[PDB]
Amino acid sequence: MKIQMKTPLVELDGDEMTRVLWPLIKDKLLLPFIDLQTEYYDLGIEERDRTNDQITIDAAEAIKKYGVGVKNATITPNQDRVEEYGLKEQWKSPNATVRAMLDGTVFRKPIMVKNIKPSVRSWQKPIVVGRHAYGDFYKNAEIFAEAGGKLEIVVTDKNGKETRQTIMEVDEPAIVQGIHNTVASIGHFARACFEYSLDQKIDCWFATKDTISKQYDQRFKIIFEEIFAQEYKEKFAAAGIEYFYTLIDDVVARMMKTEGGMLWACKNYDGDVMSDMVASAFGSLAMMSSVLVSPYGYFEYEAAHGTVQRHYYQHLKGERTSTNPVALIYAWTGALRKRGELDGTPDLCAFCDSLEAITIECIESGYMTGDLARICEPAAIKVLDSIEFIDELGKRLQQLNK
Amino acid sequence: MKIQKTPLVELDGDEMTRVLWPLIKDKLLLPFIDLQTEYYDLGIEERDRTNDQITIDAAEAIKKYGVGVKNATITPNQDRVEEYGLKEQWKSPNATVRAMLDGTVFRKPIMVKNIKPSVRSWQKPIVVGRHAYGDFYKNAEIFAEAGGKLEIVVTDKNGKETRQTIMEVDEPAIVQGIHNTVASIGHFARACFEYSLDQKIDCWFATKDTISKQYDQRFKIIFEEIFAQEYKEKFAAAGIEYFYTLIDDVVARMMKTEGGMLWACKNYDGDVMSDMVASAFGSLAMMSSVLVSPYGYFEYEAAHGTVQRHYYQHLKGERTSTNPVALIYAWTGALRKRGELDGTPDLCAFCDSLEAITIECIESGYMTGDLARICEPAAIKVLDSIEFIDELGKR
Ligand SMILES: [Mg+2]
Ligand SMILES: [Mg+2]
Ligand SMILES: [Mg+2]
Repeated sequence: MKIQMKTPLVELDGDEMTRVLWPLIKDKLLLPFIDLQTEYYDLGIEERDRTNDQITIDAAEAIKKYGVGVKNATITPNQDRVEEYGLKEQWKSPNATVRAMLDGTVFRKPIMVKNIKPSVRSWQKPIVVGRHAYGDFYKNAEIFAEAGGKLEIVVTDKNGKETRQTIMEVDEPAIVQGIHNTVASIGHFARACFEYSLDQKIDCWFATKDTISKQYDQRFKIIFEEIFAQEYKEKFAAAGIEYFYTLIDDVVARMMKTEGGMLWACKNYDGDVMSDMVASAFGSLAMMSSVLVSPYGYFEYEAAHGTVQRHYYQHLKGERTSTNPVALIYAWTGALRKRGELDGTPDLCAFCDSLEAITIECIESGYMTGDLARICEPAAIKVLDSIEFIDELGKRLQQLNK
Repeated sequence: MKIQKTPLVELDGDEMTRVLWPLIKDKLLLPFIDLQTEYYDLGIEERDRTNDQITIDAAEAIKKYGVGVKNATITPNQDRVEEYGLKEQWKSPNATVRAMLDGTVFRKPIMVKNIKPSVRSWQKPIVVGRHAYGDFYKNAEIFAEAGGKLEIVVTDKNGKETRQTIMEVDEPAIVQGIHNTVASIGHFARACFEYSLDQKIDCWFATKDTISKQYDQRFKIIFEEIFAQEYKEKFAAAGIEYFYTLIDDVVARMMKTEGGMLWACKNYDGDVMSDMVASAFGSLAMMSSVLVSPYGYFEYEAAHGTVQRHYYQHLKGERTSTNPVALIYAWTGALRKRGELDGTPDLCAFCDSLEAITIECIESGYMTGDLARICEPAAIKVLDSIEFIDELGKR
């Protein structure tokens, strides 16, 4: 028209190859069609270093203010990255920071095409990973205890009452880690999962190791059971779907023999691992949608994958790459859809439906980046480099006048 | 006559796997060997009598004699304490034993020519090299019902206290602390780099060192140091690589790989990933599992669970198609070593057999339900466990 927006999208930029691709998507796919309103936050590793990570806090506060963010893939610096970039320090994960500030559950679902069959034989139906976005080792405290010692966790409440437990007592160099979660957050996580399963009419599976983690993981098991029995058991029976709880090593065994079609609830760490397992097995890592659904009414759409470092070095050498931009696209269309829905601007939502359908129909016709070409049946017609792929969807958008 | 020095140590299970220990003893080893066993009933009812002492006694016996054999046990949750006659939710006997010995648990699929793996690209076996020590298997935990300041605290022998804050919260919270030692991580690294030269397989290792900058990153640092300084050149010379990446990345790669590497694993990942690997290759029962201590003791075990759900179902009319192949290969691995150290080559050449026969059997189309569901061409007969052992005797 161009399509009009009422509220800005909060836009969080990122690193490496996905940072290169981000402007191509906007320039070729969105800006010809939508008069795009965003509040831009650069969460590139250099901007985070330049502002001592403050820009991450700003972006998260902007998501809370406007309601919906879209996030590009970022580097979390370790010792290698600090060296590579000249960093002041090993900054904390911007994802960990944003998710802590929002709370919620990250729903991760493969983006399926008809010409790619899953790596796992039995899998017919999509598997959705519902990842708790809050706590555990994404807000860790750690110590390199270079002389060993008595290793403990200590809680001191607001009246000054302390409780202490000994992890171990050793007399040699050791490492110590502590994590937390909250009762309230685990509750929001169970509810978000139970709500998602009902809405989508799929079973819900959850698993921890509550036989080893007798108070921590067992707390998650307890809360899911009580919330389920007190609030969802009957809606579940009415909708004809089931909650299934088991141990985590066991759930992954069953997952290898399952036909899929369930919501796999996961603790924060497990959901990181298993969401990559699931994306990879269904297709490739780029073929996955990811949305953080917060209990406070915010949404953050993101890619689940990383910044494709190896393709980036190729790009810096002046090479074209066939980097799959699909998860970045779905982040944009996932965010713009939610924005238009919140705003009562359904032509924005309509555009999003189209750009998603065009992406799928392009790949299914045999026009695709190299990750998908390696695995499609029948063989691709054309193995497009990133820019060509994005131009091809651009062309299809135009051939509707959109 | 029957074959014959030192008692291989013996720990015994719970539920359905206990029920199948006699049958392997009686039918597959007793008629053909002098069976010296130091018996420790690690059943849930026994540990709840002896206050779990039987587990410690039991693990000292393995320290004392040298080589153990363990049946799948149960580890108790509040559910198991409502269920059984139980004083406490006792700690995992596996955790207990593996704390006391240390090591790396190597876990490999028991492969068989008529089962296609679940993962289409897997053409070679994948070994899991699971660190047996520390992390959350030796945890401290508090339910902070009034919230507060949540911390880890280290006091060294000279009274130096170091504190780090996990979070301060104004609401109920759960709190967990865990540890490892630099020494045990070093041993685990070396254990894995050796397995890889001694099997001439590549080594893959993975943690989340970008999130856990002092804990996981220490593992990462220790692997790359020990490999730069002790194995870089032994690896180029053997034609093999050490590969390090992020845990989420490695598992993404595992689904597109052809297999045939050593997957080095932290303690918790090794637990999850060996079940994934076992199950994708065939079934959970189709897996070997040996604790190799750096001290160095051995513990040859199941890996899978006591088969609850299958136990009741035996508590009526004996519907038993349970796959014993893993209980069996714990013995054939354990004697293959109990007699490898007892000098006698008259036990390596027998063991080489009790297993090779188990295979030939399955490969010829006589096998348990789990296997019959997934083999091709279709199974000739679906034998039940009781009748599966029989077939493996007796010349
Ligand atoms: Mg991830
Ligand atoms: Mg990457
Ligand atoms: Mg396990």
